[PDB]
Amino acid sequence: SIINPDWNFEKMGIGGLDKEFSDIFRRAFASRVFPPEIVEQMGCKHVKGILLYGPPGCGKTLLARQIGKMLNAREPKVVNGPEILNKYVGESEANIRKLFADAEEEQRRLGANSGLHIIIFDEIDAICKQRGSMAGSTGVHDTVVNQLLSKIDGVEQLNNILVIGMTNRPDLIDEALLRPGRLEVKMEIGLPDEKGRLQILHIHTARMRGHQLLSADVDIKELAVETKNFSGAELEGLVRAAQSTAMNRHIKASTKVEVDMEKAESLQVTRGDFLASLENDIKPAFGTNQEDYASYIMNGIIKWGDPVTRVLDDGELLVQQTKNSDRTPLVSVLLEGPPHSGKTALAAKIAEESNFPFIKICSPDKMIGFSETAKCQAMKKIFDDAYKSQLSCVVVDDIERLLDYVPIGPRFSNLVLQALLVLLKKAPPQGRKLLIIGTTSRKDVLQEMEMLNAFSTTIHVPNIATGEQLLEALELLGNFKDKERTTIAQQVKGKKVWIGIKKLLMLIEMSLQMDPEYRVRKFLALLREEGASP
Amino acid sequence: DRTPLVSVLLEGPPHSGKTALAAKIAEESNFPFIKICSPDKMIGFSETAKCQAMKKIFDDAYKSQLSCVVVDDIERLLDYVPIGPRFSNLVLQALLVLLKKAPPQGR
Ligand SMILES: Nc1ncnc2c1ncn2[C@@H]1O[C@H](COP(=O)(O)OP(=O)(O)OP(=O)(O)O)[C@@H](O)[C@H]1O
Ligand SMILES: Nc1ncnc2c1ncn2[C@@H]1O[C@H](COP(=O)(O)OP(=O)(O)OP(=O)(O)O)[C@@H](O)[C@H]1O
Ligand SMILES: Nc1ncnc2c1ncn2[C@@H]1O[C@H](COP(=O)(O)OP(=O)(O)O)[C@@H](O)[C@H]1O
Repeated sequence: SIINPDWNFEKMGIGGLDKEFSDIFRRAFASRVFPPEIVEQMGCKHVKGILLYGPPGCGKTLLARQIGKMLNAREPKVVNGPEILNKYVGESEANIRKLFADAEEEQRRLGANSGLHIIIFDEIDAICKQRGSMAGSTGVHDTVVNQLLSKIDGVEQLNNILVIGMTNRPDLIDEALLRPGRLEVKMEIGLPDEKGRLQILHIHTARMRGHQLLSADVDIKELAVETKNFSGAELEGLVRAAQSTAMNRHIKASTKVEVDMEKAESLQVTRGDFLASLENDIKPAFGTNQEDYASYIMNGIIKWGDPVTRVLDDGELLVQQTKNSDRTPLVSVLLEGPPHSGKTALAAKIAEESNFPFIKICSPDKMIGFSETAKCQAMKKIFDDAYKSQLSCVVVDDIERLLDYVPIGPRFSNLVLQALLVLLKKAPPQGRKLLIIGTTSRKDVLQEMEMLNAFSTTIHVPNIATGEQLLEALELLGNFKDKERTTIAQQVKGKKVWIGIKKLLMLIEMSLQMDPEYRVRKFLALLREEGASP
Repeated sequence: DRTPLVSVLLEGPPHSGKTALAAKIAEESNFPFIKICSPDKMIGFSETAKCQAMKKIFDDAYKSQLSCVVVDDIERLLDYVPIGPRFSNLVLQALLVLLKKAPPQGR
């Protein structure tokens, strides 16, 4: 026995996680804490390894170092997954073998009283003959896994080893590395919560409080509630950025204003720095991105007709439905409308007003030149990442352009079709909601391919069809004069009006490119030219 | 004793609850070996991988004295789509050959 029965995990680095320690100890290392005498009387072996999986950058290695330290073991021998890889035949195996030289020597010499060695892999998935299943060529010369297995156990027995692995894609691990007698204990490290964020922020700001250099104005609870779905490293980055900005401001002010030395020595970080850097410096991967909205909602939304209100209200009802309910952890909805009816903007809007923590937009714009397998990889990655939050809402910007449709033929990529059809019907991990929004301009084709059946609801987005609607929209935009408006109203009473908002904006901009004399006539001529009759 | 291999097919209109009935009838058998092979676990695979997975499941199932193997949503496995038509031939042939193979004597 080298530790107290109740352990201790506080103000020694790791602060977020406290229950996982107790759980893992109760499950795994009960053998090494009990009076030895009965242990030798027991004839029972010790667990020969464990595996940890969780979202990247959530503080896993710290657990390994702490557990290695507390047990009174030797120095951990860190190693990197991809690093152990060579193109020369029969070379990586030597690397895998060398790691156990010290343990072998100690076991041979001291017999059954040697110390404890610990070996810490990193991205253990690097060496597996399972990644080759997916579309590609990464057979990684399976021999590696056989060598690793035959070294952990086999004809020669080692009783002085403990293997700890860290990975991010739990699925891609070969099954054989989980049978009893080998790595045989799993655990999950989920995202931190409010209390964990508070503890981590408090820990990393101890120096400033000790030296009083921090401004008294700043709190920690406010900032903690501000950060919704950050990760471990993000809090440290935020603190560093705040320090840098505060000091830059202080030095610039001192140079600009010859302040008395009293404030010059003072380097108070103040509170403005924290918020400024938070909104301008750090961009969490798992959090909301306020930036992307502007890239699609470029001109806001102006209420020009009743349908907008109906659509927004229905979106609100769907959001309410997905938030609080059971028996339906997954929901779907599809938007359809003629070309240039501004479907995308509505989707982005409704997603924004959803007010969910995790929101992401995946459009074909960031995938040009990709072969289909890459598209499957992207879809899978984004959905898998979205599965790691309590709530989530994803937006598939343009379903049609994803499939590579073209009326001639017809032609498309079947593989993407399957991937989407299967994915739209997979419940998240237990106790987690979701919301998926589509978009398209070709309803009939989707109806024909049986995919419309998978979606669970539909909404319609019509166009401008009435003259008075056009007058009201023009007035809202505010680009035409009173007598000019009268002329337009006089000439547009025919009611044969059917146009899309995007086209209307472009047409107005074009018509505003000559002298005031001829604007009305040119605009009317161009509008008359586009006499659509759906 | 003289019919070691049996088969059965469920079918109905969509949303009629077939998967649930299949799973329930499988559970109520009290056989020692059960295994469900669904399309949800092979997203984005290549057909060769699907064939290998099918072969592995059936090989493992052979070893025991009893068993009950369930294949769910045949059409999705084949990757059917009414336009065309288009689908995978390899999966179809593998499944069809498998579905009439006897295990080793007395199983
Ligand atoms: N109330 C509104 N309704 C629709 N669009 C609006 C509205 N107000 C402004 N817009 C502008 O309409 C455009 C909408 O872009 P969007 O991509 O949705 O159009 P689209 O051509 O119909 O779609 P897509 O090409 O993606 O199929 C943006 O410029 C947006 O600024
Ligand atoms: N008698 C019943 N038959 C079928 N499902 C039932 C029955 N009673 C309740 N259910 C519920 O129905 C749901 C089963 O629906 P399920 O998704 O299996 O339908 P399906 O038509 O077989 O699916 P799919 O065609 O999408 O593969 C479960 O919630 C189950 O609890
Ligand atoms: N629970 C935690 N408490 C304190 N710091 C943490 C915690 N989790 C992550 N960190 C921060 O993350 C950094 C190390 O991250 P690391 O352990 O390498 O992530 P991973 O284990 O996922 O690779 C440290 O600088 C540390 O400040």
